[PDB]
Amino acid sequence: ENFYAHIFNIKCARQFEAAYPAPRGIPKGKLVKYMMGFPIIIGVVIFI
Amino acid sequence: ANRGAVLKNQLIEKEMKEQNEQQKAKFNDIRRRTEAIRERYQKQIERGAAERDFEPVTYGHAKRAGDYYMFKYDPEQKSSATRLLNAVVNCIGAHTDILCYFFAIMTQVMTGGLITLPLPLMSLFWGNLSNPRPSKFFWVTMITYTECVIVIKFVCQFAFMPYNSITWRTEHQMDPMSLDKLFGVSQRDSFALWDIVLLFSLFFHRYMLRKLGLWKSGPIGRFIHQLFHPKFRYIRDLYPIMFGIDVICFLIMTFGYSAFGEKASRIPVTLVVMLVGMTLAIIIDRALYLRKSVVGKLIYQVLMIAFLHIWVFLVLPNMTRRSAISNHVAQALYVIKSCYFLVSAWQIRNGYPELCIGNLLTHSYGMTNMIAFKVFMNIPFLFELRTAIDWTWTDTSMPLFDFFNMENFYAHIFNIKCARQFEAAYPAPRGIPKGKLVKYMMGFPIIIGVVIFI
Amino acid sequence: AAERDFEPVTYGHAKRAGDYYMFKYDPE
Amino acid sequence: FLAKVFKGGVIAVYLSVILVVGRGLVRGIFTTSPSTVMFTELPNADHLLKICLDIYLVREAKDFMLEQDLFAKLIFLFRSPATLIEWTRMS
Amino acid sequence: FLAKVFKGGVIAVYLSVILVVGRGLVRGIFTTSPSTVMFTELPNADHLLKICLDIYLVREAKDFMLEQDLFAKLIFLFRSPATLIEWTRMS
Repeated sequence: ENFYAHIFNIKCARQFEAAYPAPRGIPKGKLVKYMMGFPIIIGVVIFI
Repeated sequence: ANRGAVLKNQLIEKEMKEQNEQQKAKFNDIRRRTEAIRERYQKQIERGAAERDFEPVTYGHAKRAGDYYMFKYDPEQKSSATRLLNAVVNCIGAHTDILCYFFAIMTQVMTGGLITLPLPLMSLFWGNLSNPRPSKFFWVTMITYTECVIVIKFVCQFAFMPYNSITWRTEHQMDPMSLDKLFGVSQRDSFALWDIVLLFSLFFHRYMLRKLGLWKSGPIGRFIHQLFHPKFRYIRDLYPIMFGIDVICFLIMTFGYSAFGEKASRIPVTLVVMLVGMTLAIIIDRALYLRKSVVGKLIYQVLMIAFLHIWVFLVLPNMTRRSAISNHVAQALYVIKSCYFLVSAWQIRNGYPELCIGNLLTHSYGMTNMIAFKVFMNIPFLFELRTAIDWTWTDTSMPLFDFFNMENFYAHIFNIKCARQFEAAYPAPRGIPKGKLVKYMMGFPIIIGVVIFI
Repeated sequence: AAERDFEPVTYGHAKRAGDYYMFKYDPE
Repeated sequence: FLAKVFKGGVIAVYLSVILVVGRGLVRGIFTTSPSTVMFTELPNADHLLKICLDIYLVREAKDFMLEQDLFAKLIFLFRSPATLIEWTRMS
Repeated sequence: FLAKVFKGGVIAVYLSVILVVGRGLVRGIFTTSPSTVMFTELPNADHLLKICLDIYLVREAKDFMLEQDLFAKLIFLFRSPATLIEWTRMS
């Protein structure tokens, strides 16, 4: 059961990655960095 | 011999010149190193062009393009005391400029009020940011205002002032915002010394510049242009000094909590709100340093210094119901943060280095680096925050979790390398059994600690 | 003797001298 | 209700709980051990998923003789890393 | 202040905290799992450190094209143990 869980999770992650293509080595945009970085720092500070 | 200083100018334009040469080298090697590995890669794909499968298009296919083919290659009169005395004398002679600023800051700290405040304001606004050796009028105006303030304090220190009487002092001994305390002049029964020290240090600086010979449309625009575009500049990194200063500032800020309160047993919400503000300031400073924004740092410094002066000297006594003179913890806090402001202003004045580093914990591989890295990683909620701010305010080509994985891999590799270096530093005997003394003093402590813990 | 590299001198070099060559024999 | 034995009290348990949450909960899901990356970064899990679906199907079909053999095959695939990377190759 | 519900009380929490500290904190940091020893006992990490410094340098030099390739190389090196031990060989 654990092996099947791991394999299914890996397959679903691969399918999600294939569904949303990534650019050919283009640096990540500023907006995705902003709303992926600010929430983490804000949550960590709030928790502390 | 007043002329004999202008020749120094030539060696100055030699000094930067030679360091410029190093900059050239510090560029050229990179422009080779990178292309070098590219050539190696250009070899590998040429060697195994009949073995590889699929073509990497997306980033996910790029991460998992590794195969065996790319790894199919071999990896290959004279005394020490005299020297120290000369060094310290030279340091004092070259740093009277910052010594005067420190003295002005101190005399503001221990003569708290609105009568001396122009001295720190001018020191930390005009002269400190003046890139090309602040002119004579700057020193002259601090001279004039210094005798003005000392004369005013002396004449207001007479006994026939209404506020100097015993009854008035008794009636207004507990109010933190009394008129005399607000103006900065009061009884001061002990002494007044550091004003004299500052005045004489400033006169000594004037004499030193006179000996050296530097005594003799849109002025603000000209000043800004001179500050932003200096004809002579250096390349130095001082961010770790600022980090040490503001971390010890945070430590003295969080250890002393009753000084910012007052019963007084309850911790007020103001403490935590300012604490969160300080943490946000640390994060903002890290982001500004990482992004290399001189204008942003200048604006941040100006707003921060104005806010701190207003806060400490106006509203902190309002909450704490204590005089600013008797708040020694806040005094030390202000002194430390003023030193940080001096360092940051120096960094802004001399510009930013073009090349940063990965971290100042892996340049050398020794016991000190091992201990520092271990204590940095062991403390929780510190590696995560830094590793998020990285990739939050820098440009990369990998997602957040990939950046985390790369940082973890680098941490592990550096730890293994430093352990190997330490082992090589201290050789081990050729299979000789371990000595009794090392066994004793490595075994008894463990058993004693375990028994004590149980 | 024609495959091994380096000579173990210190304890660290002796603990990490594992190579394939000494495993090239049947366990029985 | 203050002064509830404030002799190095609530601050100690607060620090302990902060440390335990930081070390155990957030750190484990936050980063990954270098041993795990060998298994998480498979570029194509189609073959492994097919094998697991096939073992489920043969168990359903009441053919327990081949279920053990398929489980042994999966165990050997997960044991040897060279066979794993060879079997997981894209396309 | 005794008799604060001494019905199998403080001794139970004391035993629980002793057990959790012994099992979680000291045991994990004191000994190592047999899976970890294959990564910890590298005899020479010079090549891996050089690769990591190289990827840091190429990231700094604004050449993100090669950063992904170097990261893929590092991932493959950390995946296959035979390539890892071959690459880690002393001298």
